[PDB]
Amino acid sequence: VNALDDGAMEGQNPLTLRSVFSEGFISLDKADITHPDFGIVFSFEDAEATLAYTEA
Amino acid sequence: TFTKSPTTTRANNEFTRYVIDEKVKSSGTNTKLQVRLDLSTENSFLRPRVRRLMVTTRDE
Amino acid sequence: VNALDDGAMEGQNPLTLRSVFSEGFISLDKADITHPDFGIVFSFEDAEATLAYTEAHIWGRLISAPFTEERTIYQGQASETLNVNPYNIPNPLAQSFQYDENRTISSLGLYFASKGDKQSNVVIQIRGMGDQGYPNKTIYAETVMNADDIKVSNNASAETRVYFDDPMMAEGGKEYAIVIITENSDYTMWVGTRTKPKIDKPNEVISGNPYLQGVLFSSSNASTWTPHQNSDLKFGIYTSKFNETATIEFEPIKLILDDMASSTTFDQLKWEPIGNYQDLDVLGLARQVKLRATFESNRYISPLMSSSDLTFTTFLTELTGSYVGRAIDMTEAPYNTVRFSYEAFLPKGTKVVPKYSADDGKTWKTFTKSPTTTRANNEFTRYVIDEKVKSSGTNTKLQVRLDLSTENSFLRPRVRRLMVTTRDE
Amino acid sequence: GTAENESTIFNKSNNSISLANSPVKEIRRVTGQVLIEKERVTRGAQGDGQDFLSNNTAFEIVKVWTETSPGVTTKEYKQGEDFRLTDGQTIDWSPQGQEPSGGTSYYVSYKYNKRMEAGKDYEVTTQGEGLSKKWYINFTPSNGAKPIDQTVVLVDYTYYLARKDSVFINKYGDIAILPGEP
Amino acid sequence: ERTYDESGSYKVNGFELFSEGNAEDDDHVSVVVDAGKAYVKGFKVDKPVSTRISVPKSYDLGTAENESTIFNKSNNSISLANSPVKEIRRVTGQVLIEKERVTRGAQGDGQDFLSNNTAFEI
Amino acid sequence: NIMRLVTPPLNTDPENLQLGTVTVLPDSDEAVCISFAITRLSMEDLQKVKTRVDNLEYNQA
Repeated sequence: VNALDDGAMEGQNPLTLRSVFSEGFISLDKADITHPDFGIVFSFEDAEATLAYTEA
Repeated sequence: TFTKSPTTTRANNEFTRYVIDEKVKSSGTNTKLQVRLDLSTENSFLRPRVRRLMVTTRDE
Repeated sequence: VNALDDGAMEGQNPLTLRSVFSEGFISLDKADITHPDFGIVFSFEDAEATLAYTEAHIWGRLISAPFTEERTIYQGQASETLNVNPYNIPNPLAQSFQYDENRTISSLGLYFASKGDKQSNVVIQIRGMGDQGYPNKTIYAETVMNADDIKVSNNASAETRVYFDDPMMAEGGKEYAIVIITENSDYTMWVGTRTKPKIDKPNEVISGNPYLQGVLFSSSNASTWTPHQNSDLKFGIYTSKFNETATIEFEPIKLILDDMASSTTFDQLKWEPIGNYQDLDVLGLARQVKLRATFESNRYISPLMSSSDLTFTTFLTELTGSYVGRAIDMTEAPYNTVRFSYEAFLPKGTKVVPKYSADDGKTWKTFTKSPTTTRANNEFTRYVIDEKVKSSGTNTKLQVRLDLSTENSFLRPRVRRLMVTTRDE
Repeated sequence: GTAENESTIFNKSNNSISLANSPVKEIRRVTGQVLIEKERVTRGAQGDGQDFLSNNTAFEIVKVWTETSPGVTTKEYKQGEDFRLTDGQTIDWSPQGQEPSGGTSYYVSYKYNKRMEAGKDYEVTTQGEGLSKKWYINFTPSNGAKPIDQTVVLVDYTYYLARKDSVFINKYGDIAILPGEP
Repeated sequence: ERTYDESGSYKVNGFELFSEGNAEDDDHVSVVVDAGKAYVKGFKVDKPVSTRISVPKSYDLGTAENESTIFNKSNNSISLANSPVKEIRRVTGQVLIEKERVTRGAQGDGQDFLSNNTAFEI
Repeated sequence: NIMRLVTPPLNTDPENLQLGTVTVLPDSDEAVCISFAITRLSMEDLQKVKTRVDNLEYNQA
């Protein structure tokens, strides 16, 4: 729970909590935005993620 | 993909809490983790939402 | 201990730590301020909580004062008048300051050029200074000053004195801003501006900056502040140093022989008339007994009580009030043992009764064990209770409470660093 | 004989109310509409959830509001968009509108039918004697809960029944009695 | 004694509960307890095969009285709070009678009885 | 008691080991069965607990 509110992660060789991963949906540090399947959008005010509209 | 069905607890009028607790590996231990959620719709108006994602692992 | 420093909580369905609850007294999020018994006031500069004065006969003169004031900062140069609300006059302001050491601020000095009608009032506030050198929304002190209290003058000579119910503890090396707010568009204040002639001495001009370590600010909503680098207010901050004891004397005074025995039965060190009571009296069945009261002074004496003219009822008021924290849902973590830890400063004639509930405040229980004491500092002392609250079974709800009460107005308790943890044993 | 649902309008001018049948044995139940004012209620952790009133017979919500000091209304919630009455038991916050934060206490005012307790809410007395004797429900105690004004009060109670018998004599000279219907 | 004083009672394995609903009696629900091993009071309890047990059905009744609801002309349906309802003991409600024919008694300044004895307003 | 307020019986007899609880719905064949049996912890399990404590301490640092 405490890790859910951190929303920060170092770029090169980050120190990470052992056996924990939590996403508060407040920062792009935890997210792997460059992954091919990454397609959600963030709503930082609600701390929520969802899908945006796309054509075709 | 997890084989167990999630136990459900209601959070508010909209959101519902889904929790899975499964022994992913019968023998031995994993040493790498990457977490994922696949989101989908079948029309342009009604879309899902997620929040407060927490994953933890244990050696049992 | 880590949760003590969080000071944030969500309104709708908050994620709460299981079997943990702590209150750093830094934000209203953890407190049930709407509770009927909630009557405590926070002091965010010290991270402490205390009781504010509530009024609910003869006069009395505070002879031996409980502290002596000294004017450490004073910007005396003035040149011009600035409206307190420039950006809304038909057809707030602030001034930053800092100290190099830990000082106990007791009162403020301001200068007003003009004021409104009898009914108008001005709100005076001390707010903190954020990392980027601007005032923040946190408020450490607040008071309301009526029109009659605001003195005025055409040569910046009249000094109105502002007193707060709780003293402002200014930490060394930290900036703080005075903030002045009023809804009335007929309030003005003297300001000193560089290169402008002095009001009383037009031959002279303000050569250097008026106050170098401060800046004058202005705002149209008390949120976005426009600095005025070359200008500062004409103001004066007083700091206080408390002394060993303080004494009150009451004007001289149901038949005197019964009365004096009846009175001196009640006026004692342990009833709500706290402190070393004395008197002298006159013979021949004369009516004029004269009372005295002496008590031990400390750093947390209210300046506003010291400055105000006392009465036998405003003094000897027994203040009461309670902290009540938001109900915690321990369904997923049942417990039957509770460890209750809190630091409390208890002057003579004060009490701090811990309490808990396992039914959303329907019923309030009390611990049977006596707390083990560990001295924190010269004032505060750490009280810890570890008790198996339920002999068999497990509770599923938690709500923390602290009950504060005083014998008189001047001496009040203070609590800080409240930590409560539960277990299943 | 059993008398049920014996109805009489309660008047705030006159607390006493009379019972029709004279030889009363015991009053089974006295019920009347009562107004609770300023009932403290704690908000439940679940958002858009249900909070149970102290009395499960409630039928109307008057006012829901919060206070930080006595007599100062911080906010008044509007019924039908912020909350509704559900099952006459709970303040349901399923409507879209605003609601208090989870864990916070708020006040509630509501009307319910209270089952009056003998010697607490009312006291029973009598005036006459014999057949002309009457029984009254006074609602005398000050702290006792009184019915709302110009509302119906229902009283269930039992009473004794008279019997009339016939005397007979047969040819053998045996006097006997046949009991009649009570 | 040693076992209990060291570790107390504890389960080793098994003894899972399963509901089957076997119709041995309409007033009972069958439950199966799976085979398993445990140490109770320091004495081993090894069961090779599951054991069947039956619980009696719950028929105890809770009474709801004076359950109030404002009637509305627009919507005639009114709901009952408790779900598993068995029977409705009584339903009562204010009713207006219009144009009831009454015969004047022989006695002057007397009393004429109404058809219903629960009246409250004329 | 009503399903919202029903609870299992409270017992403190040392001679019995609790295996679980069986809830029966009001007037129905259906029943919910849950196992709450106290189970042992071997030395391997306690060593795993010790390791989890070490990881917790490390995450705290």
